[PDB]
Amino acid sequence: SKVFKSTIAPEEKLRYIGNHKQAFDIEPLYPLALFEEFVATTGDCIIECSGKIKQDQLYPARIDLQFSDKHHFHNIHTSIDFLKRAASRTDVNLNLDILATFLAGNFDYSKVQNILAGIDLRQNLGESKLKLFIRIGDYPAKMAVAKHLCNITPESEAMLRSDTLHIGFDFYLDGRSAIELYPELKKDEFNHPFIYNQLKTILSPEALKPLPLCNLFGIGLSPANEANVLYYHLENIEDFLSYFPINDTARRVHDFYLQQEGSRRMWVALSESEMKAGRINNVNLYYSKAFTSQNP
Amino acid sequence: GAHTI
Ligand SMILES: CC(C)=CCC/C(C)=C/CSP(=O)(O)OP(=O)(O)O
Ligand SMILES: [Mg+2]
Repeated sequence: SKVFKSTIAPEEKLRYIGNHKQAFDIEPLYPLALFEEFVATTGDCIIECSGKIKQDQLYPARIDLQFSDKHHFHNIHTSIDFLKRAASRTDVNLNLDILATFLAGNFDYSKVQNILAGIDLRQNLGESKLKLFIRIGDYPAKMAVAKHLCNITPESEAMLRSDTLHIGFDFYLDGRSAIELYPELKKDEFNHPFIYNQLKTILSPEALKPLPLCNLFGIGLSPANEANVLYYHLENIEDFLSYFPINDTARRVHDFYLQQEGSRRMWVALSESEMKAGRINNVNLYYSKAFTSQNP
Repeated sequence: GAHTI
C-alpha cells in the first residue's frame, strides 16, 4: 500500500496535537480537520503547540509544523495547496497578494533555509487565520521585497541583517493579511560586547534580564502589531518561572508542558511593556516535539 | 525547537 517508509507513524503526530486539544478544551473549528490531514502526510518535522493568553482568556488553537528536510520547493507547494483547499469554503476569502509579491519572478528556492505552515483558530470564523513562514539567507532581491512589504522606516531597515531572515505571513479567513519580519541575534552575538551595549540603547534592563537563559533573541516587526514583540528562546523550560512572573491562566499552559515529552526548549513572546510590569498578563507560550525517522 | 536556523 505505502511506498515511503518511516519509523514515525502519522498517529504519533496526531496524538501530540490531540493531547493539546484535550488539555485546552479545543472543539472542532474550521479548518482544523483539514490541517490534521495535512500534518499526517508530512515526512520528518517538528510540531509546535502554543497558547496565547490575554488576561483571563486563553486562545490555544495554535499549531505550527516545521518541515525538517531540504525539499523546499515541495514543502512550499504542499503548504500553499493547504491554503487553497481551506479557501474553497464559499464564505472564506484569503488575500494571498502579499505572498504572491514575495514569491514572484524566478524565485530562488536554493536560498530558502526553513519553512513552517500553521493555524491560529478562533470561535469567530473571520478572526481565525492561517500561517506560512519562510526563512531566507543571502538573497538581496527578496530581502528587499520583504522589507518593503513590512513598511518600516529607512532607519529600521538598516538594522536588519543580511545573512538570514525569518519571515511570517498571516492570512485571516475574512480577507485581511499581514507580513512580519523577525530579526534575531544568537547567544554568541548578544554577548559580543559591541552588540550588548548597543542593545542597552534600545531596550530596557527589564527586557534584557532574561538573556542569560536564552540561546536566541528576536523582535517581531509587523504593520499588524500594536507594538514590537520580544521573542526569547529559552534553553531550559525549567528556568522559565524564575524569570517570567506569568498569571494563572498562562501557568495552566506552562504547567502542562512541564510534564509532556518533547523538547526541553520553549519560546515566550510578549511586548516590552509586559516585561516592565509586576505580573505578565499578555503572553504567548510555545512548546514542541520532534518527529524524525530513525531508519538510516 | 521550531523557527530556528
Ligand atoms: C526567529 C524569531 C526571533 C522569532 C520566531 C519565533 C516564533 C515563536 C514565531 C511565531 S509568533 P506569531 O506567529 O507572530 O504569533 P501571533 O502574532 O499570531 O501572536
Ligand atoms: Mg505575529
